[PDB]
Amino acid sequence: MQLNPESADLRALAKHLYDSYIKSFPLTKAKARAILTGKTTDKSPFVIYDMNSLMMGEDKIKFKHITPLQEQSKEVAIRIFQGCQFRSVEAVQEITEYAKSIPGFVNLDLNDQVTLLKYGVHEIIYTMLASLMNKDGVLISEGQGFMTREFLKSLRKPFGDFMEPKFEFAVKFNALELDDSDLAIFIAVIILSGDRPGLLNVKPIEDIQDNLLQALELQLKLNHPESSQLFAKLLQKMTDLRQIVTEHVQLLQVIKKTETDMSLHPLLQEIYKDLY
Amino acid sequence: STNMGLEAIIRKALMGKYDQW
Ligand SMILES: *c1ccc([N+](=O)[O-])cc1C(=O)Nc1ccc2oc(-c3ccc(CC)cc3)nc2c1
Ligand SMILES: [Ca+2]
Repeated sequence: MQLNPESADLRALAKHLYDSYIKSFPLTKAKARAILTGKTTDKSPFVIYDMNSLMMGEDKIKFKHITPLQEQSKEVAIRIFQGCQFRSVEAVQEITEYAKSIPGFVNLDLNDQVTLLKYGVHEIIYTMLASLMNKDGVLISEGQGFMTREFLKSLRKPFGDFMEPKFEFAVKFNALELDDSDLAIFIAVIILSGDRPGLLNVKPIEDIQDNLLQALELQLKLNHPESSQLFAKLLQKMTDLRQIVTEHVQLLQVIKKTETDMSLHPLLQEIYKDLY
Repeated sequence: STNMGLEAIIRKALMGKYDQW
């Protein structure tokens, strides 16, 4: 590895991506981890860890003696997915803003820009979701709440199975200790994916992605002396992010053919809307 | 379009002015 015009160009691109990442994403990983590790002394989320803590606060004591509504699994799942999609609007807008700062992206056919983002955002939302997760739980209600992993896992099927594979992913992804500067390039690589269905012009997307991959390679070597195959491990995380998205799409096919009746407390329905 | 909601948000953000796209 040498310091040469090619390396300096790849560093200039990493710095450009980091600067537009900071402008695009007000909730950075650093800010997420500071909330999860106590540091933000004025940002102290309430922990929801059981049915009692779910219904603490005057606001919520009134669902303690409400009588559980029977509904189809199907209808409860779809209402949750309608809500978390609606609540993703800021993330989608921020990712779109970020994509426009990737050199070459706004020169692509505008329909290809829409295709890259309408598939890419879901993998980047799960990347952001990892930032909100530790082994114990996940930040909810714009960082004011913390829903426990084991409480989510305890809920009746299929809901109790929705989040555990995202936790399994997050604790392993988070163990790589990427920072915001690593993530800026990671996310750019995901967005400039030449394999998205329905792309008109694949080659110019692959040309930008090849340059982003070289910038990621150099970034990880300079930023992570402790992990010599971090680049290969991150390329495998990109596969894992696609598999989680595919699992959502498949589960939705499966739930849509079920006619199971069940209840889910309205306050648990509300919390699932903050997830993905 | 089964994804017209998501596509619209992306399109408005790409084109610049929410109210015109
Ligand atoms: C929302 C809240 C909670 C949960 N949960 O699992 O607990 C899930 C959601 C949710 O709707 N998530 C989700 C995941 C992945 C998705 O991928 C899409 C999608 C992919 C591709 C296209 C074609 C352009 C459109 C949508 N939507 C997803 C929703
Ligand atoms: Ca209109």
